[PDB]
Amino acid sequence: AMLYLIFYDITDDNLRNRVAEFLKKKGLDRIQYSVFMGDLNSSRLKDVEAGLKIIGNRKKLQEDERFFILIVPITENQFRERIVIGYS
Amino acid sequence: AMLYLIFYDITDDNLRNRVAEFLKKKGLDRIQYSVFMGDLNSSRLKDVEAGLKIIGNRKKLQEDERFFILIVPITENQFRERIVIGYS
Repeated sequence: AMLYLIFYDITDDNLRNRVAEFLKKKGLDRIQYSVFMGDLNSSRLKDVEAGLKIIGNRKKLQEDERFFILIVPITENQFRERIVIGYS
Repeated sequence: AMLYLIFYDITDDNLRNRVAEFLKKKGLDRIQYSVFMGDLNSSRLKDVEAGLKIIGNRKKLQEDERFFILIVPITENQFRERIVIGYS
């Protein structure tokens, strides 16, 4: 299994909570309000993709609404080399 | 230079626009409302980190406010293997 980083930008609170709940249930580690990470083999990755697509199987309602999920393979080393910036 | 993915979750519109403007000026490619990518050597990465920290050199004002920036090294292959999910 490769490791994946999953980031999302979902303006609708209910859809956003649905995504967070789904990703938690599939076993991914939450690392920020809208970021998860974890290992996914082919089967589990397919299941994740398919379920996220169901949550997104919607039309947008207001022009400023966003629903975006990016899933990218990374390595544990790359993650250890991350830079995180927050409020001072 | 390594490639980097930069994701952010910034609830304050003015700080968010300041970050987007800064990253555009430093030459990164915008790939989503709150995501950029591009190559950064040591010097340029340091300059990016330092400027983002200045924008974040704030205290939080409301409990729901967020300011989070994640910078992660990735490869062009990993990026080509990304999965993107939006509205159907």
